[PDB]
Amino acid sequence: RVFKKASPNGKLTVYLGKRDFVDHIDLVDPVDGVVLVDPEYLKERRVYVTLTCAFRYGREDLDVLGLTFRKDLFVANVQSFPPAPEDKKPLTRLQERLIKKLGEHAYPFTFEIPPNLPCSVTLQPGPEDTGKACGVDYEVKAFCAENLEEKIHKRNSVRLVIRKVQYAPERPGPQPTAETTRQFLMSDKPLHLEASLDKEIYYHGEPISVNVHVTNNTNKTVKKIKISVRQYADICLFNTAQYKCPVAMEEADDTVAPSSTFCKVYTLTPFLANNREKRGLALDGKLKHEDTNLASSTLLREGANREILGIIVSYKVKVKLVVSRGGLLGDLASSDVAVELPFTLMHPKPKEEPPHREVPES
Amino acid sequence: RVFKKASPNGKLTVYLGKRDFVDHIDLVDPVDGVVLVDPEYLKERRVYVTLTCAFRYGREDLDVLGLTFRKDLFVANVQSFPPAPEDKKPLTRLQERLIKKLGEHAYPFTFEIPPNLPCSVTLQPGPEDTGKACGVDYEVKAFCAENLEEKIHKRNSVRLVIRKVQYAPERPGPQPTAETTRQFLMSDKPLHLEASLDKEIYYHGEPISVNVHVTNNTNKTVKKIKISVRQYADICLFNTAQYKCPVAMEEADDTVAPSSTFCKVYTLTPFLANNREKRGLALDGKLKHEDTNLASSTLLREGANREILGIIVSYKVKVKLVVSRGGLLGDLASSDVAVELPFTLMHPKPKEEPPHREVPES
Amino acid sequence: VQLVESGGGLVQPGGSLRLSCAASGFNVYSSSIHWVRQAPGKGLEWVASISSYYGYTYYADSVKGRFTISADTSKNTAYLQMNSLRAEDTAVYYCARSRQFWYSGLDYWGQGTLVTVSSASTKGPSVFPLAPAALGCLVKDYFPEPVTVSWNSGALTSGVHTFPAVLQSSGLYSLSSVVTVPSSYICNVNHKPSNTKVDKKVEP
Amino acid sequence: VQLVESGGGLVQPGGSLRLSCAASGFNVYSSSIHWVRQAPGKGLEWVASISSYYGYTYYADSVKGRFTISADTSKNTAYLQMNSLRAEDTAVYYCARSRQFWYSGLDYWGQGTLVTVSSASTKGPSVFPLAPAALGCLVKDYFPEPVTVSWNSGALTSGVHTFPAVLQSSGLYSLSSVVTVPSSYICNVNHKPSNTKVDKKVEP
Amino acid sequence: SFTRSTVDT
Amino acid sequence: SFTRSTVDT
Amino acid sequence: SDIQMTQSPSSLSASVGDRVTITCRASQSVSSAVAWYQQKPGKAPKLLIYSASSLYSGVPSRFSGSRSGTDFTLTISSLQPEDFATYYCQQYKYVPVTFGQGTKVEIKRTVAAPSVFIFPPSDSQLKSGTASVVCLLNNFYPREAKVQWKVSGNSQESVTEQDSKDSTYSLSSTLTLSKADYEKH
Amino acid sequence: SDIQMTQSPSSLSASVGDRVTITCRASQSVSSAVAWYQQKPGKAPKLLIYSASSLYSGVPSRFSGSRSGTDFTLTISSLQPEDFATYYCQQYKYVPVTFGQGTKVEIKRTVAAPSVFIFPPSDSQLKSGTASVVCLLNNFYPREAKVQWKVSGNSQESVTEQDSKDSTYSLSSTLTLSKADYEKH
Repeated sequence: RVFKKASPNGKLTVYLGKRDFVDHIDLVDPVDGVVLVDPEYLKERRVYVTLTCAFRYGREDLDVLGLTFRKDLFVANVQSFPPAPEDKKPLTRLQERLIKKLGEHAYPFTFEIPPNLPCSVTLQPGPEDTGKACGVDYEVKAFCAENLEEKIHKRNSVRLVIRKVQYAPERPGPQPTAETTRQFLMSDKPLHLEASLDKEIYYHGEPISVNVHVTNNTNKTVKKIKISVRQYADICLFNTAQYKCPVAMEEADDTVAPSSTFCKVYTLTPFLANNREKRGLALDGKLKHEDTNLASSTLLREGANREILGIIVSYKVKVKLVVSRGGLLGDLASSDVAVELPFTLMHPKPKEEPPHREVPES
Repeated sequence: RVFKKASPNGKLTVYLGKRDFVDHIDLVDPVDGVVLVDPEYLKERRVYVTLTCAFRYGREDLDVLGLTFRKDLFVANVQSFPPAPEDKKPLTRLQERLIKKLGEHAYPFTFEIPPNLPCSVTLQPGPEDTGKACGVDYEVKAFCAENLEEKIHKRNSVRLVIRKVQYAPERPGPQPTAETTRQFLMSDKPLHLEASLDKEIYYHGEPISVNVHVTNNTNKTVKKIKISVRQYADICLFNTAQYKCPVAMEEADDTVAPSSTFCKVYTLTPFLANNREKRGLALDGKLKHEDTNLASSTLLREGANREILGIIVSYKVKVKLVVSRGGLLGDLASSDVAVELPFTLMHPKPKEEPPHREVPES
Repeated sequence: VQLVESGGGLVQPGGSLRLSCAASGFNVYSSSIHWVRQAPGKGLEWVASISSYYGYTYYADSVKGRFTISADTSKNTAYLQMNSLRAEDTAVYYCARSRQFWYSGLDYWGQGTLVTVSSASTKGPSVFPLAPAALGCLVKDYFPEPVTVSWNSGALTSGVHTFPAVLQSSGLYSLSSVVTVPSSYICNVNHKPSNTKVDKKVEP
Repeated sequence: VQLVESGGGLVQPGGSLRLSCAASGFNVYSSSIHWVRQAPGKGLEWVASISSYYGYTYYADSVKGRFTISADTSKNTAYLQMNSLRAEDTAVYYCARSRQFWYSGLDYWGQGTLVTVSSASTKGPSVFPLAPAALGCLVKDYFPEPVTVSWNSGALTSGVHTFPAVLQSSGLYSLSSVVTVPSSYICNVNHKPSNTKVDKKVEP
Repeated sequence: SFTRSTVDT
Repeated sequence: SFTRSTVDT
Repeated sequence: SDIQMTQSPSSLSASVGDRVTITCRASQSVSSAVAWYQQKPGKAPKLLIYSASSLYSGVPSRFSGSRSGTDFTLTISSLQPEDFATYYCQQYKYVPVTFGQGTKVEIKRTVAAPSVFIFPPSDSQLKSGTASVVCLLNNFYPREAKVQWKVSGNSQESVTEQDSKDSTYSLSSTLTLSKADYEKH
Repeated sequence: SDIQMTQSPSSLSASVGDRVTITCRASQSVSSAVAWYQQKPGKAPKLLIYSASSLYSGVPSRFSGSRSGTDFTLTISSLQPEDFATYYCQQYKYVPVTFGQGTKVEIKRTVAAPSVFIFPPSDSQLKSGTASVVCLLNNFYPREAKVQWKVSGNSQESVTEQDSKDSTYSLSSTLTLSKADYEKH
C-alpha cells in the first residue's frame, strides 16, 4: 500500500511509498515518489517538487497565538513535468510500478537527503499552545507554476509531513562505568563512589538498572542517595543552547556509616505519563497531533565534532550522594558527590511494520 | 611600653615589644624579645623558646566539646640560656635596652618569620562553640627543660598569641572592569552587560560603589538585578577546599524593556552586624575572644602560583540579571547573566597606634 | 515469559471481584495489558485496556463505570476491579498483552479465569436412573460446575457419551450420561463442591 | 566633613525629644557616633554611643532606659530618642564621631544643641531702674534665655558690664547690667521670645 | 484534505 | 595569668 | 466508532489436505489493521497473523492472509490434523477493538444414520414431582438435525464434541414437564 | 567599671611664655588610653592628644603629653595667647567613657583694688512687692573674693568673663527679700 494526497482543485496528486525514512548514519534512504498531473487543464506547463527541512517554532514576544516563524535548514527542489533531460535518475522498484498503474500522465521524482542533518524531533507543547508542532519536521511539497519565484496558491499545492528516524545499532558497545573519588579536609581518607549501568543501549519502556557502590572512609555520614535520568538536548538555530530536564528521578534514604561500604541496585524507567506537564521536553517527531514517546538519542557521525543543526538529544544517568554538614565550615561548603553515566535510548529496527499513528484510535 | 608575661611558678618571664607583626610580602618584621631567667633555682640549665604556627580546629566526629586537633604548619626554636656560641645574632634597638633594665640575668631571642606563610585568620564560631578560636594563630612559647623531647610542664612555660597582619598597599591598581555578552536562541541580537567598581582597594566599613550598564537588544525583559559581595576563602590543610559566603547582598527590582538601555549606581557595604549567624565566616585573628571585623584580603606573592598553607581570603562583587522565562523551552534553560568583579579589602597602614583589643571595654 | 491471573470465582449479583494478572517476563511500561472475556459458548469480547507508558485506560461501553483497571508497576501486575456485577457478566476472563511500540495483536494470553455471577447457592446433585439398546443416567438440579460422571467405577469406558451440561431456567445445571449395551449398571456421580458421591443402578 | 545636629528646644518634664545628627563627609559603618552633653557651667558627660559595624549600643547609667540611640545608614544620620526627661537633664548636647578602626578619641564634634527641661512657660521680662559712681539696671522674672541689654540704644558701649544670667529658685532667670559714669540713662532691654522691647531711665 | 491509501496493482 | 604591661626605662 | 466484523461462514467442514478459506468483512475501512487468532476448545487463543498479511513468528507457513478493500481472507494451504479449531477475526484500528463471530473447522466424514432412542421417566420421577423425557440421537453426521416432540417450546438439548473414535455427534434433547401435564396423555 | 579622673589644679593663671602643666589622675590603671581636649567658651571641644602621647594632626607642637603610671600630664611649652581655654581629661579604656572636671587657664595680671558699690532697691520695688539689693564689685583681681551681707543664705551672685580691655573680673551678688523682712531694719 502507498499513500496518496490530492490537491483541493484535484489537478495534482502525489504518491509516497512511506512516511518514515530510516537514517543509516553514513547513508539515508532516498525519498522517491510519483506525481500525477493533467496538462490539459494545466497551463503553467511547469511542475516543481520541493523537499524542505524547517525549524518551525513559536514566538514569545508576539502575543498572537499559533503564529510561528519558519527557518529553512535544507531546501531541495526537483522539477518533474516536463521531464528534465538533465535530471535523468534511475527508477526505484516501487516507482516504476506506480507509473504503469497510473498511465502515461504520471512522472517520478527522487530526492537524496544529505547526511549531517537533524532528525524529526518535536518539543512538547504547553497546555496553552494551540498552533502547529514546534521542532524539526520535513515536508514534501508539489506544485505547478510558471516559475519558482511566482506566488504559490493554496489550491494548487500539496504537502506531506515525512520523517527521518534512527534505530538502535545491532552491536552493543562497552558497558558505561564511571567512578569518582572525593577528598575532604578533616582527614586524608577518601570517599569512593562507583556506578555502572548494565548495558549501554536501552529501549523505550525498558527498565534501567543502576549499580551503586559506595566505599566510605571519611568521618562524615551520607544522608541520601539521589538517582535521576536527565535528557540533554542541543539546539543550534542562531547560537548553541544547552538545557537539561529530568525525566525520571528516584530518591533513596540509604545511609552509609563511616568506615563502612555499601552496595545496592536501583531500577529506573523513563516514560511520558508523569512528564506531561514538563513543557519543552523533546519528543519524537509527530505528524499532526499524535502521542509520541520521549525523543530517542541521536547517533552522531563518529567524532567529526561538527555543529549539527536542529535538535540533538542525549541521555545520562546521575548518581548523587548527600553528605552530612556541620563542623568547622558549617553550611558554606558543597560536599555533595556526583557522577554521570551516559547511555543510548532508541527503538529496535522493525522487521516489516513501520511506526504507526495511534494504532488503537479513540 | 612592652608586654610581659610570667610563668605560674614565677621563675620565667618573657618580654615582647608588640603583638602584631606586619608582613611586607617580601620581608616580615622579625620577632624579637627578652627572656628573664633565674638559674639559682633552675637546675635544668637549658632554656628553649619556640615559635609555632598551628591550624587549631575543632572535630565534628568527636562529640566532646572544646577539644581540638593541633597541626603545626611552621615550628622554629631558638635556645637563649645558656648563650649559644653558634646562635650569635644582632640586637635590635628595643632588645638592648631591655637587657640593661633587667640586669645580667636576661638573655635575648630572635626569630625570622619566613615568607609564603599564612596570616592570622579566625573562623567565626557558632552559637554552640565553647572552645578556643579556630583558624591560624601564631604563638611564642618559652620554657626550660633538660632536653627538647622531655615532657613539658604547665607551671614551667609561658605562651603569648602574636599575629601576622597585612595592610593596604600605598599604590592603587587598575580599576576592575568586567563585561559580558550573552547570545540567545530566538534572535541574533546580543544582551550586553557591563560593570565596574570605582576603585580596586576598599577599606573596612567604606562603601562599595558598583556601576551597572545594561544594553538590552533581545526580545526578553530583565526582571530583577542582584548585587552581592561574596567572601572567597581557600583552606589547604590536607586537600584544597573552596567555599563562598555572601556578606552583603542587595536586590533591585529594576526592569529593562527590550531594545532599551539602563544605567544605575549601587552602593554596598560589608559589615559584621548582619553576618553574626553565618557560621564559618572568616574573620581577622583574635587574641582571646575579642570582636574583629571581616578577614582582610591576603596579598599573594605575585604570580608565583604556590600552594600557600592556612587560609587565603579574597573578595568579589557579583552582578546578576534575572531574565524572564517562557516561550519554546519554558523553565528548562538557564538564561541568567552574571559577571564578577574582584576587589581588595584591607586596612590602611597605621601611623603609630597598632591594632588594639576592644578599646572601649564593656 | 508467561501471563497468569487469579481471583475468579462465584459472586452474587451486585457484588465485587478482584482479578490480578501477574505478568512475568516483561514489564508494564513497554507492554499494554488488555482484558478479554469469553462467554460460555460465545465469541471473544474486549472489556478493558491500560497503557502505563502514556497513562491511558480504556473500557468497553457495556462495562463502563463498573469496571476499573489499574497497574502496579512495582511487581508488574494489573488489576481489574469489578463492581455491580450482573448475571450477563459470567464468562471466562483472559489476560492479554500487546507491544507498546507498537501494537501488533494480542500475542500473549493468560491461562483463563472463570467468573460466575449467580444468585443461587450450592445445591446437591440428584441422580435418577434411566431404564431401557442404550443405558443412560440423568443428573439435574445441581450447582456449581463441574460433576464427575463414570460408569462401573471407570470399568465401562466404551460407548459412553457424557454430554455437556446446560443451564436451566431455574438457575440450576443438569446433564445426561448415556452408554450403549447390546444385550446385557452403575452411574458413578461425584460432585466436588458438595463432596458427595452418589451411585445408582439402571434396570428395566 | 562636618557634624550638624538639630532638634533641641524647650520641653516640659516627662516629655520627649528627638535629636538628629546628620553626619556629612563620612559614613556610619566606619565611624562610631557618640553623644556628649554638657550642663551649663559644668563639665562634659557621656550619655550614649552606637557602633553600626558591630551593631552595639551603649548608654550611661543615668540615662539608662530613658534614652534610645539609633542610626539610619540610608542618609548617614544618628538619632537620640529621649523619654521621661527630668529637670537635671537640661544641658547642651554635642554629637561626636570616633574612628571605628580604631578608637583614637572624639576628633569631630557637632556645633552643639541646647535642650531645656522646665515646667515653667514663657514670661515677660521686668525692667527696674537702679538709682545711684556707677549706673545699673536689673531685669528679672523672665523666661527663656536670652535677652538683649543695651545702653542708650548702643551709644554707650564704654564701661558697660553685662553679667551672665542666673537661675532663681522659682524657675525664672534674672540678670543685671551696670555701667560707670563719673559725673553725669536708657536701659534698652529686648526679649526675642516675647518680642518686647522695654526701655527704662535711671535717675537718683 | 486527508492522506488516503491505495495499492499499486 | 594575664599579660601585663611595663616600660623600658 | 464501533465496527461490526461479519465473519463467514459460521462453520465449515473439510478433509485433510483441503484448501480452506475464511472471509472477514468490516463495516468500515480499517486500513490493514486486522489480526487472526486460533483457539482450540478449552485453551487460550493463539495469534496467527497481524497486519492482515504478516505471519507471526513460530506459526507454520501454511497459514496465510490477504486483503482486498474491506474483505480480509485467512487461507490454509494444507489442512493439517492440528489445524482443526476455531478462528476469530480482529481489528485494532479504532477503540473499541472488535472481534469476529468465529468459525469452527471440523473433520469431514460420510453421512451417518441417526439412531433415535426414547427414554421414558423412571419410577423415581413419581416421588420427585418433576417429569422429564429425553430423546437420544447417537452417531449422526453432520451436526444439524431435526427433532420433533410429541406425546411447544421449553425444550433443552446438548451436543457433544466430535469423538475421535467415531467422528460423529450425539444429540439429547430433553423436555421437562409438570406432573399434571405429564399425566394428561 | 567606673573610673573617677581627678584633674588638678581646678584652675590656674599664667603669663604669656610660661610653662603650664596639668595633672590628670585615674582611680584605676587605664594603660595609655587617655585623650585631651580644649574647649573655648561657647565652642565645641577640640581634640589635642590621643593615647596620652600622640599629638593630633593640625595641633601646634607646643602641646605635649606624658604618662607615668596612672598620672597623665598635659604640658604647654610656650603659653601662646590663643591657648587660654578650658582643658578636659578623658579615658576610653572602659565603658562608660569618663571625662575630667576641667581646668580653666586665664591671663595673669597684677592685683586690682575691688571697688564696692551698694545699690538700694528703687521706688518701683515698692509697688512690685519684691525687695532685692545687689552689691557691685568692679575691676578686681583675682576672681576669688569675699562678700558679707548685712542690713543668712538665699543669696545669688554672677561673675562676668575677663574683659580684654582691663583683664579684670566683676562681682554682683544680689539678695532678694520679702517686703515684711526688708522693712524690718
